[PDB]
Amino acid sequence: TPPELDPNTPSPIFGGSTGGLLRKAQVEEFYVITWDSPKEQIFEMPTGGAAIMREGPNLLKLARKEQCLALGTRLRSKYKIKYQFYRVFPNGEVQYLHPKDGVYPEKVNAGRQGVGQNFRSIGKNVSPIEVKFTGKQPYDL
Amino acid sequence: EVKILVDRDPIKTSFEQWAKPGHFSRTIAKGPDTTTWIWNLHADAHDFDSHTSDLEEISRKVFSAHFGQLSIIFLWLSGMYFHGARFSNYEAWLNDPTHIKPSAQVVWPIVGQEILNGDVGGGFRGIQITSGFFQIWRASGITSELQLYCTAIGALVFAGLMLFAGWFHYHKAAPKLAWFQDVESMLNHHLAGLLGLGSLSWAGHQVHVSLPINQFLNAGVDPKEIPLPHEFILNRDLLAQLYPSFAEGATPFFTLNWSKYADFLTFRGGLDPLTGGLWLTDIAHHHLAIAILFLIAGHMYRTNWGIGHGIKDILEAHKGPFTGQGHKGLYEILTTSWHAQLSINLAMLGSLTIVVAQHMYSMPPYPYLATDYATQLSLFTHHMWIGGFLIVGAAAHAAIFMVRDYDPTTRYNDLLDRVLRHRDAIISHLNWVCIFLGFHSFGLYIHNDTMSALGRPQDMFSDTAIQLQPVFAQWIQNTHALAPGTTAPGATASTSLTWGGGDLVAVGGKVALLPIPLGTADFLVHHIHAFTIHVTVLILLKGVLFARSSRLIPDKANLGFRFPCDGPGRGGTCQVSAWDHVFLGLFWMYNSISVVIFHFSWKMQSDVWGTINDQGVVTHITAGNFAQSSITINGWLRDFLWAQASQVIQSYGSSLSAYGLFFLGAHFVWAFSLMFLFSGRGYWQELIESIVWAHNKLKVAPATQPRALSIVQGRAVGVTHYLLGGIATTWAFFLARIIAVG
Amino acid sequence: GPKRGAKVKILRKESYWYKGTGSVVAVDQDPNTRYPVVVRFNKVNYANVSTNNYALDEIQEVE
Amino acid sequence: MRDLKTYLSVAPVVSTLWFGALAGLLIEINRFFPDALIF
Amino acid sequence: INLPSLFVPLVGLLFPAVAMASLFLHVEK
Amino acid sequence: YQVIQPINGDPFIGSLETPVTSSPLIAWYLSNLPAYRTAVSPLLRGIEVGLAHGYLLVGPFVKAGPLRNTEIAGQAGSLAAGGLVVILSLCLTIYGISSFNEGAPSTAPSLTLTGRKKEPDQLQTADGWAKFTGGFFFGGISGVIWAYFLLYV
Amino acid sequence: SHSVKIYDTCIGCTQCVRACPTDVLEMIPWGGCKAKQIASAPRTEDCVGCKRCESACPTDFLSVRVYLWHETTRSMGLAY
Amino acid sequence: SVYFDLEDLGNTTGQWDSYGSDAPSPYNPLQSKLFETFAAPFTKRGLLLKFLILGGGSTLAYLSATASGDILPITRGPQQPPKLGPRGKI
Ligand code: CLA
Ligand code: CLA
Ligand code: CLA
Ligand code: CLA
Ligand code: CLA
Ligand code: CLA
Repeated sequence: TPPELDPNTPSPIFGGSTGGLLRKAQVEEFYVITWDSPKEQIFEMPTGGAAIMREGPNLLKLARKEQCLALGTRLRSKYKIKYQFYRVFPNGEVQYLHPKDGVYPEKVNAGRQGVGQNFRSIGKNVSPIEVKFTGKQPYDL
Repeated sequence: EVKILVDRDPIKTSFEQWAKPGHFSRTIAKGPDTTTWIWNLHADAHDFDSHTSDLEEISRKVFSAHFGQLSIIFLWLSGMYFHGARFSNYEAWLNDPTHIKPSAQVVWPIVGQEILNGDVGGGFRGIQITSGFFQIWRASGITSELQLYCTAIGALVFAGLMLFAGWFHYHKAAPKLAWFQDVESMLNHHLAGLLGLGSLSWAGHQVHVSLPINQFLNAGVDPKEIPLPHEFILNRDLLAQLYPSFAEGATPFFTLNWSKYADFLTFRGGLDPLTGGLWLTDIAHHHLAIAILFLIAGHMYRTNWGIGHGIKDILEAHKGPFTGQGHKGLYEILTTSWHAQLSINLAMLGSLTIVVAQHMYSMPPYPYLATDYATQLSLFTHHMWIGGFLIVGAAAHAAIFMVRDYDPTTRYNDLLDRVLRHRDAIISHLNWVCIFLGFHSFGLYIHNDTMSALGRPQDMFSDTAIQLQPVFAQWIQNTHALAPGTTAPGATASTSLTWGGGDLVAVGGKVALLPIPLGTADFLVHHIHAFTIHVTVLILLKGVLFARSSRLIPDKANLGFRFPCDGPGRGGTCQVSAWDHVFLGLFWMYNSISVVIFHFSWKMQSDVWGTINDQGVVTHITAGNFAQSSITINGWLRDFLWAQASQVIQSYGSSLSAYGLFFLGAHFVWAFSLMFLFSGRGYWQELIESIVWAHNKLKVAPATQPRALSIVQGRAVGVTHYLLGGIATTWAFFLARIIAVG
Repeated sequence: GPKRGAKVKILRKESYWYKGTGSVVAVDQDPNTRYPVVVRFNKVNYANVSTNNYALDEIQEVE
Repeated sequence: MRDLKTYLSVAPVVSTLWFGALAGLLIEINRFFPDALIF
Repeated sequence: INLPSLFVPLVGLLFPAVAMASLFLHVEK
Repeated sequence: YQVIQPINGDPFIGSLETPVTSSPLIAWYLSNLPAYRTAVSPLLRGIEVGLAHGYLLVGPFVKAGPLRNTEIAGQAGSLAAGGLVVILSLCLTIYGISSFNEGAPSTAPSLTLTGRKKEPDQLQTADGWAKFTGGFFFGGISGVIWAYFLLYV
Repeated sequence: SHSVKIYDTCIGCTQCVRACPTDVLEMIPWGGCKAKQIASAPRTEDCVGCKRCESACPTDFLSVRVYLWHETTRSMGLAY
Repeated sequence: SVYFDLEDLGNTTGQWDSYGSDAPSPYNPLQSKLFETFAAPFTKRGLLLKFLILGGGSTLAYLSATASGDILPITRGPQQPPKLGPRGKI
């Protein structure tokens, strides 16, 4: 399945705060979260203060991914509304982040390959002396 | 339509809930699996918000709770009066206030504690009290132990009535939410009925009982020989002998010839030379005027008739270009959230207790109070502490509102939102001003210490080197001293002797009050005060403004008001909760108040208190060393702490020995807090694992699994023992010092 | 494996109830289940949990 | 009444009464046999 | 007293300046 | 009408537009400061900045220093001011060496408030910062000397 | 970045995944437990190391483990 | 009415010059030449660093080694007779 496209949709109503983007957005990376609201309504900003989401498509730029998943969590939990978010680099490149494969990570979905899964109980990790002078950790085996 | 709204029998009265610990919480009611349960039971006992979502039930709970508190206080007053009647030297003290030490506690003779019953005078052996009850009782016109007994009985009765009122207004007739929400009516009744009629009727007691009996006492007549208070009401001839105005009855009052009442309603100011206290005539007039003011003030808000303001209207009327909607929405917030109210009221009540401390030192309202240095020092310190604590509480509950009750989707306010939108600027600015203040106050002290150590006193900041005069405060002093002649013609003297100009009031050979000089040292300490207060504000305000979210923790609000952290991630997020900000703010409040009470103690012992010789030679307790000694940390270390701790450290074998014991005990508890503050519960849990093993080996392991305290409780225990320790230390120090050299 | 309600000793070293005894609730018959032996304990762990899954070599039927 | 008795049997009340009784005992003993340094 | 007037400001002012600048540049690279 | 608005219209950039931040008087004032002369040689900027700073620096050293009450007050104070000028020049120098590589281009903004492109400040380059520091040293010492002259000669 | 590992004592209650504030974990098909699923950590570059996941895990001992490792601007939770 | 543009990431992230003015040099041309010729030696950061360190150290050493007794009490030395120690020790 192909990821969601990212157009220029209007941003929520807000008078502006001091909790928004900084130089990190300019030099390193920032983030963008989009959602579709049934009506105009008030929501609390992750960066502090109250804003108004418009009806239809909404696009909000945040400084951290955690802020994005926080806002999105509040959207899905309180306003019963689906959301997505991407990471954006200064060169213009956009990386689709969440939800990765179109399905929320809470519920299982075929197609996902395991990462960092050790097929052994945690107590069966080797002692540090077993990995001395190697680059390996007892949990990397 | 403001009216009496009440539900009948909301809760059945039964001991069934008494036999079920933690009934208020579904979690705690299930019982203990670990020992943690126990602590929780006490931690959430009065957190009614975590009990129910219903604002009404919470409101009822707080109402009856308040009744319980008032009951306790009445029982306390009852105790004080009863001990003043049965176990004291009060009458003897009345006979000779200047050479008898106030005592109203005696100890039983076991294990040698009998030594605590010291020679307080009046042919009595006991513990010298510093609460100041004797001067109050003298001011109220009380002369016998019988009257104290009667007041005790009255207070006990009132305790019963308050308790019954609690039970009644919780179990039998519990007010509706609309009733509690009638804020216009509550404000009216509290302004006019409580304060107004309070000071009015008190002015009644003062004019009919206090003034005459005190006039007699001051005349010198034996207390037993003084006419009983009821006689001054029955026989107007006596009052007429004392104040001829009463010969014309209440006629000059209604005929607007108020000038005729200048006999007992004066406006002299200053202090009565033969008592060292404010003029009781001035006090009676004060309470009368205050009564009028509050009485008319209690008719401001609209209730059941057209006249009167609406709070919401006044709020919604105030909105500017900088603030947009202004104070709109605040009425709804302040009529649905107990925590916001508690915040405001704690801040203001604390501030009030502070102003009470200052005003009571500088304008002694009770007879023979200013020369009872022990009592004055005690009162100042006490009320200062109470104030600081209440203020920190204001921060706590502000934050608690911020987490639990704030909801911008249903109860929005523009001012709060705008505050939240530039919180970074506010906190950063407070930060900077704190660093600046710290440098330019403490740095002056370190500068002085260094110059003094290097043999360069001419390079210090002092009155004899680089001067830093409190010009503004000096100007205010001069202005207030010259006021009686210019801007307050009807006033005879100044409102306080402490102003830059004036004479000197002494009683019984001791200095009551004199003009307080302000120099470089005072500039220094005042800026220290500004610094410490600013830091405390920084911590607390940062705590409440970032209680909901930060760039670090975007969803902090969901973690609650009180939680240890959000893990070692993000570099480490310990103490991010607003509760932890209350926790740090407590330490800083302790710091500030400590340096404040040290300031008061040293200044009073150095430039004010002391004995006065004939021809006017004043010898102060520490001989005016403040101006030269308080400009270095070493000066406080040696001339204040080291020098004055003498009395406490050699108090053994005397009646003041309990203060030595408490000195050591407080030091101990203080150090003991550091174990909790410096450590963490993981270590303690593992140690507990080993000990539990040992208990299992001998079949004595408890079913309620021994658990280390939570992180938060570790912090709470820490700060509690820290405060108790430090404060009790300064307590013992102060009391032993001032009782021995006073 | 052991029966239901059987008193077993815990052999998993990293367990809160290691070297202690618990009671068997149910054993999963699915051979793909890595830890079938469901055990319940008299005392809760540091996570307020009173039940845990173990393998056949992590329990020892005793009495 | 049974509930009240149960309440009186709760840990803090039991402790107050027990340590109250102990305090009374030790006090009276130290009043009758005072200044004991031996035995 | 001759040498100390030379060596003291040398070790107390010049040396720590040189060292701090050097370490700064080293750590920033 | 309202007074406070989002920074340059963007409500999600971490700042606000107030009379303090953006009003004609302050804007004109700051834009005419040697630091914001974004189109002129950093050398001259450095000369101005250093001149002003050394000049002000002479003041507090002379009156507050250890030799304030001696016939050798001005010499001592001015010398100390020159010393701080040297030290700050050293600070500026190491800042330049550490922050900018000789190859790296300007890190200054390349846009205006309106959003049009413009030539980035050459103050944020290695050569530019080196020139600025030279100017701060020259102008600094010169300012100290000038102030000392006005005060004691 | 921090390191996050899942062990086969996992019973797939999904509690850890819905506890992560930065979307690091997810559930994948598996046959080792009745829930027919196991946790996984494909996005530890966004991991901050708060350990909410570990606090959410029911198993004894933990089936999810977070070893704080190399420190980055994302793992430090910085927004500047 | 939007604030997101991939082609213009500059305006998107507020990378603006708030107070930088494109105005030409307002300075004195003669003074400009004066400074551009006389302040030039200090515009090489390595050479400037070496000069400030070595020169600064040299100056400090000069004023230190030749400090008068009327300025520094440490160079003037003791002028009063020495006092005896606590236990009759020199
Ligand atoms: C806060 C107020 C207060 C405080 C701090 C004190 C403190 C004191 N009083 Mg005072 N007293 C007070 C109010 C107070 N009193 C009031 C309002 C009255 C009028 C009734 C009195 C009448 C009074 C008298 C006549 C005497 C004192 C005495 C004393 C001293 C010794 C107390 C003692 O050993 O009791 C005795 C100890 C006990 C009774 C211990 C029993 C505790 C039980 C076992 C606890 C059980 C728990 C249970 C829940 C509590 C009962 C609840 C009840 C509803 C059933 C002590 C300084 C004595 C004194 O000063 O001698 C020189 C003394 O003779 N008091
Ligand atoms: C006298 C008979 C009586 C009986 C049988 C009850 C029974 C009940 N009350 Mg009621 N109530 C009463 C009188 C009574 N009350 C009085 C006199 C008041 C006014 C204070 C109230 C006001 C009131 C409120 C506000 C609430 C109750 C509640 C309850 C129910 C649960 C309370 C409980 O079990 O904890 C028993 C509590 C204790 C055993 C502790 C007593 C705490 C004392 C009073 C505080 C003062 C102690 C003081 C600080 C001493 C410390 C000394 C030193 C160690 C520091 C229970 C049905 C609660 C309820 O219904 O919840 C749904 C509830 O919220 N009552
Ligand atoms: C105006 C009075 C007032 C009232 C009605 C409240 C009410 C409340 N506070 Mg607040 N608060 C206040 C003032 C007040 N506070 C002040 C002055 C401070 C500064 C210290 C605070 C700081 C504060 C914090 C940090 C917290 C609260 C919390 C609460 C809530 C739970 C309280 C509870 O159940 O604890 C039960 C009561 C106790 C456990 C009492 C024990 C306290 C110590 C151990 C006693 C100190 C020792 C004593 C001085 C001497 C001991 C002698 C001897 C026994 C050794 C409750 C709504 C809590 C909350 O969660 O709110 C939602 C919370 O976390 N308050
Ligand atoms: C190694 C131990 C040691 C210590 C603690 C001191 C301490 C002192 N020396 Mg002495 N010095 C030492 C060895 C030491 N010296 C030796 C071996 C010589 C013979 C070369 C000298 C020659 C000397 C002279 C001529 C003078 C001092 C002076 C002083 C005083 C001022 C500091 C100073 O400027 O000296 C500077 C010290 C040197 C130039 C010699 C040290 C060179 C060695 C070989 C290298 C040291 C590197 C060091 C370990 C690095 C540490 C920093 C690093 C960890 C970051 C100070 C009390 C001054 C004084 O007495 O004023 C009253 C002074 O005028 N020292
Ligand atoms: C440990 C090494 C060290 C040494 C040798 C000195 C020496 C001195 N300090 Mg101290 N100082 C130090 C560390 C040191 N400081 C530290 C660590 C602190 C912070 C705690 C201070 C805080 C301090 C203050 C606040 C003051 C001093 C002052 C002084 C001067 C004494 C006053 C005087 O009458 O001189 C006579 C001084 C003059 C006549 C003017 C000096 C002009 C200098 C010599 C020109 C040097 C120029 C050159 C470019 C310096 C570059 C050095 C760099 C490249 C390494 C003296 C030169 C006083 C001062 O500087 O007076 C101006 C002074 O007010 N110091
Ligand atoms: C933090 C408080 C503080 C203050 C105000 C002072 C002040 C002073 N110290 Mg002291 N000193 C301090 C702490 C302080 N010290 C501490 C903690 C120590 C122990 C380490 C010392 C150790 C020490 C020594 C050994 C000596 C001094 C000396 C001095 C004097 C000269 C200092 C100097 O030459 O600096 C230069 C001054 C400046 C560079 C001023 C800069 C600040 C300006 C005003 C900033 C302006 C910003 C502006 C208002 C913002 C708006 C800008 C806009 C208008 C454009 C001066 C009175 C010397 C002396 O002899 O005193 C008599 C001296 O020998 N100090």
